[PDB]
Amino acid sequence: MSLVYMNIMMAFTVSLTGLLMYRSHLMSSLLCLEGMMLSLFILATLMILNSHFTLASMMPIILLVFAACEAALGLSLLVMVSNTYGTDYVQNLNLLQC
Amino acid sequence: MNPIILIIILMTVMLGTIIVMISTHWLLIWIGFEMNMLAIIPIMMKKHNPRATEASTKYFLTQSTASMLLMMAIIINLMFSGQWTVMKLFNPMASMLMTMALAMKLGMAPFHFWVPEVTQGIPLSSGLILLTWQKLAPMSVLYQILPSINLDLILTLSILSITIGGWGGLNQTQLRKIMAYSSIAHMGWMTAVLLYNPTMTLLNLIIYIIMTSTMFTLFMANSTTTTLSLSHTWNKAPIMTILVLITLLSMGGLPPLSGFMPKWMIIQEMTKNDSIILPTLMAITALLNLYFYMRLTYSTALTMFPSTNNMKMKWQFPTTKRMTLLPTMTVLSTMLLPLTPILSILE
Amino acid sequence: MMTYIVFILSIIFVMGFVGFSSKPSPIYGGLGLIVSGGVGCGIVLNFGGSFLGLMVFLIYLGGMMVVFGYTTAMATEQYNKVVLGTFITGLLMEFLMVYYVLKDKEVEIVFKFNGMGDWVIYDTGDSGFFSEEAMGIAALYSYGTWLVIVTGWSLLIGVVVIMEITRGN
Amino acid sequence: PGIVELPSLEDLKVQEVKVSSSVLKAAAHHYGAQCDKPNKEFMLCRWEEKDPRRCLEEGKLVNQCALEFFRQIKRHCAEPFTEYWTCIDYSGLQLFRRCRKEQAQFDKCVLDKLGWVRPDLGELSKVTKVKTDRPLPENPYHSRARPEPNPEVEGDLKPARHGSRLFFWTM
Amino acid sequence: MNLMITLLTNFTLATLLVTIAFWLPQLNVYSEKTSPRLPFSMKFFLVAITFLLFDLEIALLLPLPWASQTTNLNTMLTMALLLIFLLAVSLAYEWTQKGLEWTE
Amino acid sequence: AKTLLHQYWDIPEGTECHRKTYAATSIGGASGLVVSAYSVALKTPTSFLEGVARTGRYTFTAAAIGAIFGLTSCISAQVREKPDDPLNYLIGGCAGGLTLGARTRSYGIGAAACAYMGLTAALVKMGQLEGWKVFAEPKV
Amino acid sequence: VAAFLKNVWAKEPVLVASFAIAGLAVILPTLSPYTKYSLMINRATPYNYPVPLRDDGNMPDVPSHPQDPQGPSLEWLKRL
Amino acid sequence: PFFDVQKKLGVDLDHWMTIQSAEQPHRIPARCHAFEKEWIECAHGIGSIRAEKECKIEFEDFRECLLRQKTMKRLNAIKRQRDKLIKEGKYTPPPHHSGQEDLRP
Amino acid sequence: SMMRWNRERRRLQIEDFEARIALMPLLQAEKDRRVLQMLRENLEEEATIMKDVPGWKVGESVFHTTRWVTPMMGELYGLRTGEEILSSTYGFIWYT
Ligand SMILES: CCCCCCCCCCCCCCCCCC(=O)OC[C@H](COP(=O)([O-])OC[C@H](O)COP(=O)([O-])OC[C@H](COC(=O)CCCCCCCCCCCCCCCCC)OC(=O)CCCCCCCCCCCCCCCCC)OC(=O)CCCCCCCCCCCCCCCCC
Ligand SMILES: CCCCCCCCCCCCCCCCCC(=O)OC[C@H](COP(=O)(O)OCCN)OC(=O)CCCCCCCCCCCCCCCCC
Repeated sequence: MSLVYMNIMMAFTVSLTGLLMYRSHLMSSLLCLEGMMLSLFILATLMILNSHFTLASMMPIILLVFAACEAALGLSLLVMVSNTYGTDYVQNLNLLQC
Repeated sequence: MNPIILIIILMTVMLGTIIVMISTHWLLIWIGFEMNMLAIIPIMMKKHNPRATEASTKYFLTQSTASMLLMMAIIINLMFSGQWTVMKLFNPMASMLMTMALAMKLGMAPFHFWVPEVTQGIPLSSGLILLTWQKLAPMSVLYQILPSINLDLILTLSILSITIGGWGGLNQTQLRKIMAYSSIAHMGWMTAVLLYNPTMTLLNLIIYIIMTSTMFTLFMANSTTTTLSLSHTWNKAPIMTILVLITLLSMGGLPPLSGFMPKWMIIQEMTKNDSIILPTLMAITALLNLYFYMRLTYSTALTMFPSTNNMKMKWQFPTTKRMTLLPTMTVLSTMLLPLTPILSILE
Repeated sequence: MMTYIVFILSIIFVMGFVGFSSKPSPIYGGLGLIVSGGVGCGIVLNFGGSFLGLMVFLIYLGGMMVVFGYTTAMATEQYNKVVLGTFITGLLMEFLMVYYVLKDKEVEIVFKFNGMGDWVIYDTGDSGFFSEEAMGIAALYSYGTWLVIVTGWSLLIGVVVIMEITRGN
Repeated sequence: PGIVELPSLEDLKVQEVKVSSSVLKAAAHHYGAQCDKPNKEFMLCRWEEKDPRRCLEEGKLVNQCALEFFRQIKRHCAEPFTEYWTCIDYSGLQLFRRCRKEQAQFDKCVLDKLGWVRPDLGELSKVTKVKTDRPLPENPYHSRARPEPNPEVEGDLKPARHGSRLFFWTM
Repeated sequence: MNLMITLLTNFTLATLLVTIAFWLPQLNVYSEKTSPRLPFSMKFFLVAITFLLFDLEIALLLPLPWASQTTNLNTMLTMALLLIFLLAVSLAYEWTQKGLEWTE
Repeated sequence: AKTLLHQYWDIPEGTECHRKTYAATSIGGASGLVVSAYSVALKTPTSFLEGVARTGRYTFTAAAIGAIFGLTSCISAQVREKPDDPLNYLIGGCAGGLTLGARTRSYGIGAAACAYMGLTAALVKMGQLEGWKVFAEPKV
Repeated sequence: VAAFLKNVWAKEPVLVASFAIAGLAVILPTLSPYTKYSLMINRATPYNYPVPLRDDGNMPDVPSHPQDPQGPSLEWLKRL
Repeated sequence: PFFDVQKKLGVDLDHWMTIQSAEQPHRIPARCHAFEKEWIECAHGIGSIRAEKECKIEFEDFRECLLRQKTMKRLNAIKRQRDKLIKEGKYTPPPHHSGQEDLRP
Repeated sequence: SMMRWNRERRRLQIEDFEARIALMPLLQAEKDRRVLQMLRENLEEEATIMKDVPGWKVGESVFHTTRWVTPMMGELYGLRTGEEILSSTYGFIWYT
């Protein structure tokens, strides 16, 4: 198929493996999650413009709106975590081992 | 929380699950999962303690990762099929991604690693919603995509779920972690029979929802979250120890109780398809589940652990808690095995 | 060279994702996602998605990454071997992919991909006095009634949800 | 699969309308009024055959009728037409509203010398009917034989023989 | 193409003026001047999230000048007034539960 | 790692000993790499050297189990001249069990691994004989 | 109801103007005589090509030429 | 649990965005409208098991319309043979493939 | 004022659209002969190029149907120079 689809899929896998490998922060995890959303947006848009399927032109906007509301919800969870522990470090979220 | 806002948020959870159930378009499936997650986050943060914020954060991360993999599977479906119908998937990579995403949304092993943490972190009512109502939408999608699910993948996920949910509860004393590992093992039972007969999947789902709803309602009616706090139930309300006894002996798959019905019908539909080793290992691994259930019954009903002196004040007060459908859910979770061919209503 | 412009922007897109996914800090991670959103917007604009690329710049980069940098400023102090090593690992893997698909005009990472530029797959017609993508987005109100109902309800519920869970009571 | 069957280069040679888009836009309404019938035969052949290789003679009749249209303009009303399309050609969006006096000159000379009436608002957008002599295309999508459907259910629904037949449940 | 030339020209002029503003006052070698978490507000985050969600509702509202050209005007007018009504209901709920307070 | 099992099982029993030994060694080494990857996944080692030490230790342990399993089974199939016989894989399974007891530095773990892994390898041989399906394709 | 309306117009005139303008926007297109002409102009805007019909022999309402009398007309739009 | 409420109540909630051959705004066809219509009218009602084997040809034509893999492979072959013949000096491009021929209309 | 002027602008838009309607048959005939010219040129050059390749059918359609498929951008402008390629394939997008 098209060559750009390989690159957008590989960008999704890069932000996947970044989201699937935490370093220290939770904000870096949310940035990798929204990079995954960005690659979904681009790849869906290239398919829909590529096929001239008219009605699905409203699909990437709905993807954007729902996952940005999801991003706001995750930022609110991050705010509550950082207010509890002082930092957004994921190693402070460890009380559920016992 | 405001009771009006609580009712509107619970209707939004139910509405997201219904939007996954009824819709024919993949974007509406993804919208239904987004609505479900977005509305169930405040139910987990009802009490506003740091364990609920931790549990809601871990739940958010896992369900968000699953929702992004789900939309990636939908996008590769639009690549290789040019359409959006919720049916079989037209690519094995999209099938693998969607099976992983739905296994993460269920919390099946090896993506099980959020379920006991999030279940312990949140209250018993929100844990009841998480372990019963949230299993409806991904099993609906798995019911809808079963002509394209890879068999080796779903059976690997199922046996890994059953074994890990068996060995998980053997080390536990907290009741919510026990119910969560029970959930992992029972979702393994449900998806092991999916590509053979999904009517038995729906049967196992309904019987498991009834039994888990019974156990969480008993835990809310006794306000017990540990094994050792559940132990004092014989000195407070002795009928509750009988009910947790019959319900835990049901959930282990012991005849003549109706928790034997799902796994027996699953073995009955897997031996038809010339699989003998796999339901044998499933049935033998269910003894671990039954072992920590028997641990709970020894601690609660079959023996009498020592109580304290302040129990004498609680002798003077009745249960004012709304034990909603607890006799109904108790009778359905134990005495339903003579009505076993009622499973044809799920065909 | 100029016929490969969407491919060049997609390679810049992957390089930016390898950049912020290495995660040096959420500050520079946000900057890398901003640069990546800009070049992916360029990718969208070069197929004819003018409204959707301006939706990138106006909604994604315009509100959401603003809220991410706003929260990064407010919930993190003001600013390695592993970061730069994983960065050069991702850069070498992506340039080896580029080298393979430019020397063979064919590659198979997971699926098979053509090595020519993606100008080949375009249509040879016109859309008249309208844009097809603009009229499909205008169809959100006439044809997309239920989609508007569930999206507006999810946003209303989202306002309710954030006001409940950030209250702390 | 099959070799695609293209027409030759001699099947595609026709005397072109080598005028600009503002020239075509200036006499567009008189072109729609006067060159109605072969244009509509062509667009009906084009939406029914769904193949431009089945439409070459109709396109050649379109080109011949357009050439005769502009030759009939050029012999009688060349200078008001040139005055009109130059003023149409000046504008970037090529507005009709900017050039109403040159339009009045051109329409006046055309009605006086050629008898052509410029159509009213609404007329060129009408769905007309076309009398063709070619047969209707029996399968323009070249659709092959459809698969036969699964057999439907029939008969009165009798009870289940000896109940559920589930191991020992006699009902 | 002309847009890309214009963007590169604007970026080049901006970068050239930044280079002048940092390097031209480094010509005149001056003296060597040797002499010698943050507090969190919830209201800043709530105004940022309220902006984000209202901007998403704006993202729904932006194709209205194109939506007015439709043939299904009863449905289009209904869903247009319904989206602006849900934006107003979000604003009213943001009002009454003390969300717009001390940054009103 | 499916083609590893393909290039293991297709070879007749008691014919080519070094190739079967290396095929089972590769199967064991791949499974040990999987166990090592999950062990360094869920549990963080104290450094890089301790992590690659645990990785190499588990990988060589499972590779030695696979090597001595395939070697003992092929030598037993040669000295007994019964190629489609589960006692050969029973002796191979007990040899792999004694190997695991040697690697884990304990005798009772070796005896239990002898018994259970020998019965497991016998069951795998009988599944190869009668065609037993663990991931059975849906037919009804 | 008029004392409260004067009270809220004295206290909060911005919100009174807001709810009044929004109320007119809700209820007024159902009462306007020109709401019909919005539909009639939007459906009579020719974005596509008017693909003609094969003349079978009995279509008296479909014209054969644009300047024929029968067919849909836009005299109402020229006049209003 | 596909509770088909849209067919029970007779509402069109999401059937319209489902396929490319549905009713589009201003009658815009997709790039593979005919192929998708042929595959859908092939596979309608016969079930998915019979559609995997009895509608293979329409589905392969429709997938090759969507992704254009055989088309781009054939164009790669023609262009690679062309560049190889320019490399060998056995071919020269015609004036209608060099930009010196004053295009048709 | 906006009522009178937008009604007049809708009338002018309908006039412009009818000019487009009246011109579309000539432009459609030109477009048909355009794409058939370019495909016949590509076919004759495929015949004069693909002779050294063993087992090459010139003009073999990759679709099993014998229906006319709309020509792709690479099918028309694949053998032509990159200037005409860019002028056809990004010319409208890059136009100002
Ligand atoms: C004109 C209009 C008026 C006409 C009037 C006509 C009727 C006049 C009499 C009025 C009363 C009618 C009562 C029902 C009809 C007779 C049903 C019957 O006996 O079926 C024989 C049935 C099969 O034997 P059969 O010789 O082949 O059939 C003779 C007839 O053809 C049986 O007919 P069939 O072939 O059509 O039977 C169909 C099928 C035949 O059965 C089968 O195909 C076999 C499968 C049956 C279920 C097996 C499940 C096994 C696993 C779970 C075990 C659970 C634990 C066992 C009990 C623990 C303690 C509670 O039945 C079932 O599958 C139904 C499920 C079992 C319920 C049986 C009816 C109970 C009604 C009273 C309930 C009171 C509580 C009883 C205890 C609860 C457990 C039953 O026997 C059993 O299944 C044995 C279990 C006990 C049955 C209950 C006996 C009914 C009377 C009990 C009075 C004493 C209650 C003491 C207090 C409560 C307990 C502490
Ligand atoms: C049905 C029509 C469409 C309705 C939906 C669309 C509305 C569009 C405008 C968007 C408005 C969004 C925000 C609305 C919030 C309302 C709640 C509110 O503000 O209550 C508080 C306010 C008193 O303000 P306070 O708390 O003191 O704040 C300090 C500021 N000095 O309380 C008040 O001042 C009382 C406010 C309510 C009374 C206003 C009445 C206006 C009546 C005008 C004539 C009738 C209009 C037709 C509609 C019927 C209205 C009942």
